[PDB]
Amino acid sequence: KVFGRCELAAAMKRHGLDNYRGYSLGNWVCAAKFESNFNTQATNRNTDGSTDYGILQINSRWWCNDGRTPGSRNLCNIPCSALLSSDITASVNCAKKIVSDGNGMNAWVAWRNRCKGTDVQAWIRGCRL
Ligand SMILES: [Cl-]
Repeated sequence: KVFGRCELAAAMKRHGLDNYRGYSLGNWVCAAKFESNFNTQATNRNTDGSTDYGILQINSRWWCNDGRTPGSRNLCNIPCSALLSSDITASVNCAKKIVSDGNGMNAWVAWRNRCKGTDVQAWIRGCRL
């Protein structure tokens, strides 16, 4: 599913992402835009053989099981395919463990390089929240 911007903001707020670990909702919408373009079905292979899944491009190196990332962990205890569903519950709950891992939203390279320090509030401008 390809989310609309305010549709995704609404869904992320519902699942408790707004100001989770201090990151306002616009941070999460911006990261989703540059990670997946709001597409829950996005996948992308990393150079080490791991794969990023879903609207927040969660990495099978650490966080989910896809059966084909040999040295890896499954810290969210979830099959990576669950991160591709039209329902974002699994992605959000897993992203809460990632952002709590000590590095904040720097865990997402796209957030650091394209959202951090910008006017991330613009990403939720006009949304009924
Ligand atoms: Cl949802």
